[PDB]
Amino acid sequence: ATREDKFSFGLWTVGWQARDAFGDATRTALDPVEAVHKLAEIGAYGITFHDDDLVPFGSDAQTRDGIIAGFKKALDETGLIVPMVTTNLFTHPVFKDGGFTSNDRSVRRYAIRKVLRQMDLGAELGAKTLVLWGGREGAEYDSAKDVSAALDRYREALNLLAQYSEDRGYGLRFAIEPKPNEPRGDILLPTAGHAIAFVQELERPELFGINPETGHEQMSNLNFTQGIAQALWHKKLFHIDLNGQHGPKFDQDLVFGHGDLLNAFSLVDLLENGPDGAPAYDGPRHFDYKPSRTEDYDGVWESAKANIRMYLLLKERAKAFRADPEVQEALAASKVAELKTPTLNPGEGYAELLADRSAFEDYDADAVGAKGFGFVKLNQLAIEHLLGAR
Amino acid sequence: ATREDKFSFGLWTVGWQARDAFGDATRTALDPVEAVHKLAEIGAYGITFHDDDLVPFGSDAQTRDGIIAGFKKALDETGLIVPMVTTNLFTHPVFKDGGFTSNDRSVRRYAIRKVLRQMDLGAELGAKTLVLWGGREGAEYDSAKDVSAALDRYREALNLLAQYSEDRGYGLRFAIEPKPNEPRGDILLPTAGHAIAFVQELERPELFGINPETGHEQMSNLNFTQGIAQALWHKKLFHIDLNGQHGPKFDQDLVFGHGDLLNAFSLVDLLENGPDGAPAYDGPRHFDYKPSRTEDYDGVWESAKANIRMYLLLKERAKAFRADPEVQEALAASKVAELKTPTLNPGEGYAELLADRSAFEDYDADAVGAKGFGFVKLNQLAIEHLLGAR
Amino acid sequence: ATREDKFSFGLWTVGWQARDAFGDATRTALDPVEAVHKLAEIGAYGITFHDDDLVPFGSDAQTRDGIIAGFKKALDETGLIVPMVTTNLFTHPVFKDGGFTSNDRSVRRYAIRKVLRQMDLGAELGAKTLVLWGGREGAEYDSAKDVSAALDRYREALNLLAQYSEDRGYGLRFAIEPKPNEPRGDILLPTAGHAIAFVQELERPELFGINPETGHEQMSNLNFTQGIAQALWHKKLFHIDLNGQHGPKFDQDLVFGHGDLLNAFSLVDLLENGPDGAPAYDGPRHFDYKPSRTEDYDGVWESAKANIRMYLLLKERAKAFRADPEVQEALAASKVAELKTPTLNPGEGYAELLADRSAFEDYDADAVGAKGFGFVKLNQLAIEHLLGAR
Amino acid sequence: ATREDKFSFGLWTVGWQARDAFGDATRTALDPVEAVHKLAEIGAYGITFHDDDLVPFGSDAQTRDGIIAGFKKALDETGLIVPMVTTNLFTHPVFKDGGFTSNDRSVRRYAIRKVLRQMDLGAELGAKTLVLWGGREGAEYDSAKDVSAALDRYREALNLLAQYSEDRGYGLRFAIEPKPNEPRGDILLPTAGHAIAFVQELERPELFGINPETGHEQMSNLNFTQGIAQALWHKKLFHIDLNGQHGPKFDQDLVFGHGDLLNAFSLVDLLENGPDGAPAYDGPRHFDYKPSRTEDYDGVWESAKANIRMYLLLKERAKAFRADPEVQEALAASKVAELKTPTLNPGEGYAELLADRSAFEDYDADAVGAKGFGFVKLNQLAIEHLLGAR
Repeated sequence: ATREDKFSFGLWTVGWQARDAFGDATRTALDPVEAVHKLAEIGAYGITFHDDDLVPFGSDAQTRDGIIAGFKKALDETGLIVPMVTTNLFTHPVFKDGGFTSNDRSVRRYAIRKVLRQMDLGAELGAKTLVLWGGREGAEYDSAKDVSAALDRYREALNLLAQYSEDRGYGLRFAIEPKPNEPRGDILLPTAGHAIAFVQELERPELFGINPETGHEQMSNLNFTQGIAQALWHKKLFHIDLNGQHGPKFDQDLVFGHGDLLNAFSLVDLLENGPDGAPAYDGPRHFDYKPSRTEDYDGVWESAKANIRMYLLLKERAKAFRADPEVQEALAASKVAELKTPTLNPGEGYAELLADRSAFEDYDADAVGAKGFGFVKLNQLAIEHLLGAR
Repeated sequence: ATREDKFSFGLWTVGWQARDAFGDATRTALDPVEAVHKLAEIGAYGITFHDDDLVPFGSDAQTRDGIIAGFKKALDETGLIVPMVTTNLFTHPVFKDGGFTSNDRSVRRYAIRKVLRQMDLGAELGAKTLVLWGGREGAEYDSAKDVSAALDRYREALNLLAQYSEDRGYGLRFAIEPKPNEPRGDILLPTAGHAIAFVQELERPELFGINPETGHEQMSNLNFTQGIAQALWHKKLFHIDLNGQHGPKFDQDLVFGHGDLLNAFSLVDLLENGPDGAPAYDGPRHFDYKPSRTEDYDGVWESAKANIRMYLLLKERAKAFRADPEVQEALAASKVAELKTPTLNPGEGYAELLADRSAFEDYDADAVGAKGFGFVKLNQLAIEHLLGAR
Repeated sequence: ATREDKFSFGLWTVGWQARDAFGDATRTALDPVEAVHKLAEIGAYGITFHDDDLVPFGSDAQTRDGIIAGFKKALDETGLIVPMVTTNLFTHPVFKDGGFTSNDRSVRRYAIRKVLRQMDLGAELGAKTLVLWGGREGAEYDSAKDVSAALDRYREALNLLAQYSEDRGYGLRFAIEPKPNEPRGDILLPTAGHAIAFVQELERPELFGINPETGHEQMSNLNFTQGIAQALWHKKLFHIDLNGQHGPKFDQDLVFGHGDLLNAFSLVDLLENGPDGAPAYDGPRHFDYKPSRTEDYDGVWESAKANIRMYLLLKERAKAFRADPEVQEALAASKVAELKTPTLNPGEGYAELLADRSAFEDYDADAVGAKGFGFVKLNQLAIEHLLGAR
Repeated sequence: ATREDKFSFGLWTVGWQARDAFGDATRTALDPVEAVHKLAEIGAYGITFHDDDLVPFGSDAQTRDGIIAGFKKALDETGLIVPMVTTNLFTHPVFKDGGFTSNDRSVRRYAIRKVLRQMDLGAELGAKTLVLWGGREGAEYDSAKDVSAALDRYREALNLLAQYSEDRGYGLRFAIEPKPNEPRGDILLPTAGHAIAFVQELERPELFGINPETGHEQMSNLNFTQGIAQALWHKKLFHIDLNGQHGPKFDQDLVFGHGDLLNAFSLVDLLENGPDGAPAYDGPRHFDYKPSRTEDYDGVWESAKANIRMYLLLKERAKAFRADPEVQEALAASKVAELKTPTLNPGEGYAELLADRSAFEDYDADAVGAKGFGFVKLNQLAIEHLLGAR
């Protein structure tokens, strides 16, 4: 693990005290400064936090100020950077119906102020990305929330934030994080797709992208790799949260690759074996996971390293997969690269196509319909590389 | 049922022979002229079809020609219109890896030709919408499909169709139909969101929208009404396919309202209790369902009528819900309408918001967080309206 | 709502303060005597609780005794009974790996002790059923739990509890409550089926049954009504927890009928329209739900009453359904009752079946296969009864 | 793969012509004798079949007789055996509402005769297991099927079959195969648990067990390895069907290990690293899968071989896993084996347990509650073994 690997961890990840919906915390609170030292140590290049993770909701400026100074010291000494910050718009009871989209007008005004403030701190620490997780934006009942009005209000708030950042010269990028449910019955912008469509409607869309999370897409049983590929095609992959999940159930937040292992592999392959050797993605490889409730601080550090471990083992196998002449031969036989050739010849339009008898009148669909694509075999070669059997 | 209600059915719904993945057909073939006659009789205002549902794959021109004239005569006599047409790019073995996105370049070329042909016929019959269902676009294995190249090719093909329509003066609108899976392990553009985001990237986006299907969103456990609300917000709801489903499992295609009843109710409320007093959506209410395999032709006509009956029954209760004073009161208590009031006062920006001590510095979040929204009570009044209990 | 309806509620239901996985409690603590009062007022005939709901974990004998006496007075004054009691084996950190099947043997012994104590209290308050919810029984990782050993230890603990109850003459019945996941990644005895199979291997199986909960089976997308019909077939429906859920996602605990309305309808029909006119189930109709986090104490009593109103409105429609002559006619056409007639004639065995040419050699499968069952029409009539449209 | 590996395939697997719910077959039919030869050649020890796979539905006795004789010769010459047989009670239209549980009495009678006839052929080919897949036993609508009457009729048919077998001295064991849905909306006996609980109610339970299939339990998002563990505890694992699936969606029938890889790994560990060095299960390792629709006959044989490769690679990794002193040390730290030690001391009863102050009075819940189990670390070593990183 090198700083060039860009592994980052949220302070709320290793810091999770393990108080779930059904029981009390099983671990004590982790000191930010300590987190900073431990992460530095296991090989992370950066740390992220929610305003309320570092400074307890409601601290006076004196306390608030003190905490920041100490945190700043720790980054200093260790060389860790803060690539991204986020705001907590979900924990306090006032946000029970959302921040930006709460039906109560006062709550919406307050939620914007809370974020502007976090934007200030972010800028001060050199953060380039503001992640927005609208965990409480949504509903349990259909008649309780006007989605249209809600989207108008989500948009109004975001447009203000971009206005401010651009005026203060912060140069932040905004990353909307999709989640289908939990804690609300249904959350607005439920998938990477919905989040991308929404961003295209903002005032300065170029400043906005998405921060998709492994488990979030898997909670709806979607293919995370395929969703990232789409995000990459759109050029809206501004950040990414890696973790593990076992399908449609509560959000598990397991270590990266401890859930759908086969998808974890295709994912590393997509991010790393980009066009011309180079990665297809350049930002932080952020782990937004939780050390299982059954573990102690020993278990905590273990799990932090397991994340890095899993990513580096998969990368290694994805590289070997692509480099294998037999895979290279199977890729050819399956015509994977033929999808890159335009369907139409150069300068060809409808008329030329309509005049080409070979594309219709004289085409033998039955004969082409019978040739196999060799996909099972290519798939089997991939898994054998994953398994270290090749 | 009135023509003003705009209920339409696909030829392939009532005409489905009930040959499933595990058994033979239990019903004989339905004659198209017959279908037009029976549908006219139950109150449908229009009929739709895939090319291959009307004219059997590979019919010579004489044959094809003959079928169309008979069909147009039936239309004529009954007063039924053809609001939308679509193309079968999924049945024939040549389409096993997709039509527009098949790895094989020749299939992609053939796929476009098959659609242009269907476009002409739709144009000829007065159809206004071309529905595109990319059922074979996707994969079973991640290494088999280059998603980026696939999107490029899906885009390449649609740009061409719009070019053609526009040059010819056809005036067609194009509606992409999302589905998460089945027949492919994962289909490209899996949710309403992914499809909207994609469309925003074509050459003439104003010409493209979506055709979301109740059951397809429910196969991922998404809130159908909430995704339609988002589609309407983007102004991309070009068509809608109504049916029923029981969560994530194979596509059931039940009668509209026979799966998630509460969501069927909230959907009808959304489409009908629109902006003025007026519907929020003005297109065809299309039923894309299948009469259960256990039914004979009496069952088929019963199921067609059930679709219209479910809609009209829900419409009537949605209307009553909104007209109830007790509901008005509950809506007031839950602050539904307050979401429609901008968060900011007219002419207020971040400078004015930052200057407002009451939006943050003097804001009593604890007090606000203690008041209830009364959402359960609102939901209970809605359900009682649904049950005719009020 | 009469006391004969036998609506009961857990203290933890209306007492949920709404501290979820992602946020703080939105409501203050509810006083138990008050709860007894409030529930008696809305129509409940009994109240239930976990040891720890009534007496704070780590209460001195004096305090504990103090609480109980006040609680009994309240029941006294109100006329409410305690039909069932349960034990909390999921909250305290020591149970992080389970109670009865913790890998740690000291935890198992402690868990048993904790239950015996509740049995005593239960026996003393007149409870008839001990519900066992193994929420911490399971694992996040396959190699961490020997399922066979865990089943042995689960059995070993239950055998003892039955032994004790029988010897102290408590007359308790034990109801195992299945849940597929949450809080453990995977819980042991995930469905009503697994729980029944397990019970059958105990020493005095006649003393054990299950307590299935609507939401738990729906978390796996199973048909709750159908599972309950299987439970009744086996005679293992010792208790039932009613609530609502929107498929595979976190456990929602909505008001009964606020999730899958169609299945809530069919369930009420099955429990009430039992053979010989009479209900097929005579135990408590217990609501194990949670007033939404967006609600205050008024929303809380509103939600309690909604559970009762939903059950009674559905009951009324299930009876009207069964009483409708047209329904009677559709049931006959669907041959619902013909399934009750044995396949074999009295005294026929394989020898006589083999001799019947009409059951095989001369059977016309094709003519039988062509006749429809009229199921769609029958379903349509059920729904129309549910909507009060008939 | 040796014959000792006992890998078997259904004739219907490699012989699936790939006609799905949305398209035509992509492959021509496979001759059963050719399938026998090909299978033997890749290392299979046995072949299985549904009556209708070998002998076309409605074949005259001369035709049927010829097929069987040719079949037997191939078996002879290759040395392959027939370990299990099954009956098709799902394809023909007559079975649209089920076989044994159809509402129509005559269908129930014919279903039993179809099965008796297959039992004869089975017994003559030396099969020891009869698998029962009730694919059509269920409903799309709740009111269409009396479940209780259905279970009565199911049991009635099964008792007769056991009777006939016992009387003819066939010595067959019966394995019910659970499936949650598809082709019916909901299938009776939906999970391995439901089928086990049902079997326990038959006249001769000892002759009955289950045939669970990987994808089927994953269709409900259940832990397959954990449910197999429970089946082994009950001693009802009479047979097993191995394949791949991606959570809740249509039945994919991918090659074993191509779905949930991590669960495939823990499944192979459970079966082979049984108690006493030896496998915990000794029946056939049957592959009930389908070669993807995109493949030709080369892809079909490649996929048959992929199943066996998949199983042997995971077996090798499972073995190394367990022989690793670091893994053993982690197991000890996680206390996995301590679950195998009774909770109660020998001769200890409730009286003695009540007497141990160390189990309650003097129990430090708080101190125990703070020790970590090291489960993450153990999971990490398990995956490093699978990855061949160790």
